[PDB]
Amino acid sequence: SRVCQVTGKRPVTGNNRSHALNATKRRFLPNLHSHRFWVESEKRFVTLRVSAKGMRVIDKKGIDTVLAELRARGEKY
Amino acid sequence: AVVKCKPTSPGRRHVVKVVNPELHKGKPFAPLLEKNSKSGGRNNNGRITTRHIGGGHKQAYRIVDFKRNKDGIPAVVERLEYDPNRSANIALVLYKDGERRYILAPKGLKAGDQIQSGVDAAIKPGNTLPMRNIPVGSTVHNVEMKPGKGGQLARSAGTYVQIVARDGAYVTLRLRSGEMRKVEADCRATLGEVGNAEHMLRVLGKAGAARWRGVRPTVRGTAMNPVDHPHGGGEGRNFGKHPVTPWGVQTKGKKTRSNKRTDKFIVRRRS
Amino acid sequence: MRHYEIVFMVHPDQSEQVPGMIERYTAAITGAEGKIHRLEDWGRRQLAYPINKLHKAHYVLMNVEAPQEVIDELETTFRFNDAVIRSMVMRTKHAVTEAS
Amino acid sequence: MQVILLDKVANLGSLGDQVNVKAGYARNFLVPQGKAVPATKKNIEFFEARRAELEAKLAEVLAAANARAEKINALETVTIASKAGDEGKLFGSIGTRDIADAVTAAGVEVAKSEVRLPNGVLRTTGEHEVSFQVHSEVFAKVIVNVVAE
RNA sequence: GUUUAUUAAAAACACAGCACUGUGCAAACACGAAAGUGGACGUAUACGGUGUGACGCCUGCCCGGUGCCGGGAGGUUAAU
Repeated sequence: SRVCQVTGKRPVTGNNRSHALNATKRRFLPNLHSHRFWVESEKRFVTLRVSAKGMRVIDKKGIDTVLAELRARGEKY
Repeated sequence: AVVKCKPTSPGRRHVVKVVNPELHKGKPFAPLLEKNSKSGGRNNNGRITTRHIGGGHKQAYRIVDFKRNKDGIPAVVERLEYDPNRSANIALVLYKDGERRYILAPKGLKAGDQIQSGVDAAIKPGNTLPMRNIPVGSTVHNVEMKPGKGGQLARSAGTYVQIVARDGAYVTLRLRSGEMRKVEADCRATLGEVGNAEHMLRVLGKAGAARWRGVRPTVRGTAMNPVDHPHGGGEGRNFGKHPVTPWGVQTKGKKTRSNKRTDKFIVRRRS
Repeated sequence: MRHYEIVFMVHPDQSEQVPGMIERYTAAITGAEGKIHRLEDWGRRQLAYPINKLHKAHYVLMNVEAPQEVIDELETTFRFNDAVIRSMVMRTKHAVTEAS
Repeated sequence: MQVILLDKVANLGSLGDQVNVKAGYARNFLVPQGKAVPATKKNIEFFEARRAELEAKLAEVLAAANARAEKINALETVTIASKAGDEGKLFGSIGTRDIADAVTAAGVEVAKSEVRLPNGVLRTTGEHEVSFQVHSEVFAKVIVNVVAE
């Protein structure tokens, strides 16, 4: 499904309020992208479907810390 | 030839049969046949998607060799067979090494003609070669889209593509409908026009030729209901609307060509 | 056999490859069992009008007695080649000699 | 970005600059090719004494070793004698694979990815100039002689 | 030939034929939040939609309104 691997983002539900305040249920979807990371601790390619906010988090942190968090949460990498 | 039948009964008057006397009357080569299960226009979900098809006579799939992966090997055309899933005839060809394959039969082909394949192929029709040894301005068919794909364009009865321009590694082709487009020069093509050019001349005579082929009768929009079609209704042959599809999309002029990926390849649109 | 007066033009950097084409064409002539009469290479000179640009093309006359099957094959080797531009084959008229 | 650089980038890299670049140039080009390391409070300490003092001169002598790898083949010519067509019109166009195999079998042992062809796939039979990317500044002048057979 | 099984078998529906329109293949269109399928293991002598309904004679005028297509000079134009 559309679950981010790092940040754990999932689609939620909201209202599509128009000018006449007509409540219509729609779905908020995250900006998920499947990017291929070069890992130096593993020296290989890791394909992750993550959000771009998660990409900024990985840009801040180290990639080994992110793989350690995925190992602690039991996710496959 | 093209023989018009005599009106021996109501139904045989408009039957115009395209009878090719050079076709082989017998069973085809059995290891090149596989099963072709009918679908009736239904997807994996079981609902109908492509309407107005279904029924008709059974057929088996013939494995026709598209890529022509053999290079530098002479080929002697054994016989000609009728492929029920196509509009033109196919050719059973015995190669030099003893491998029998189905290919697309061109126009100038009879039993006993010799063809070949590869980059050392000649300009004689029936040979399959890439688009960098062909003289610019001739007639080719079985046009590949990508190098190694097998061939997507110019494969129905009578359909041919004329080479117009050669811009480096690009080949600018004029298609049958008149749409100028560029392809890769490394793609392969088979020289000549595709045979059975009289196949358009069959007018099928009766409803039964539509029924046993797989063409189901089509219901007009005026004969339907307003819940069934956007048209219809009224107290006696009332149309009063604009021509649309049954799913609300406008027809009789609407450009739905929108992919934005192969627009670089297209040079001039269809006119 | 009939006398055939072949005239063809060649592009210059491919006119550097003319004598090999002459050897191939006279091998076809030897296969035709006819004798060659005019090996006079007219040469690279100026054109009168733009014929498929980079001017000053290469004129070659052949003028050989040949049958019809060999001249049909040798015309198909002409029309299916990017090297040979404007070849032509003419009548017999008791084939001819020097002072072109 | 606070990304410290390692390789001599031909625009802004001068072995130790902190020039601000976009994230797409660092994450997709600099990091997976080993060109630069993102510096956030610890890689600065890694580059301060362990990398700029020893490993920069190691990268310089590896560039000199690449120059020597260019200087392996003193002949700097390849005579291809493959099968050709009749009076020109070569049979098969030679890509980077056969050129790389001919240089590797006798001469420079550089890989296929550094081989560049300025004149296309070399359909014309004759003398051709082929340059190699053994170094970002010093280039090769290999004279390939395609010979018709 | 088919149709309102259980008041309407018909001039109704449908029909081969004819015309318009879209589509150069990962095609259009359709089912499906999506994957994936049908179309099609077909590909412009093919497929889908529309209008009419063998055959002979044919199909005249109008782009004012609406629908479709093209061109972006100019006016207006949200989100940032």
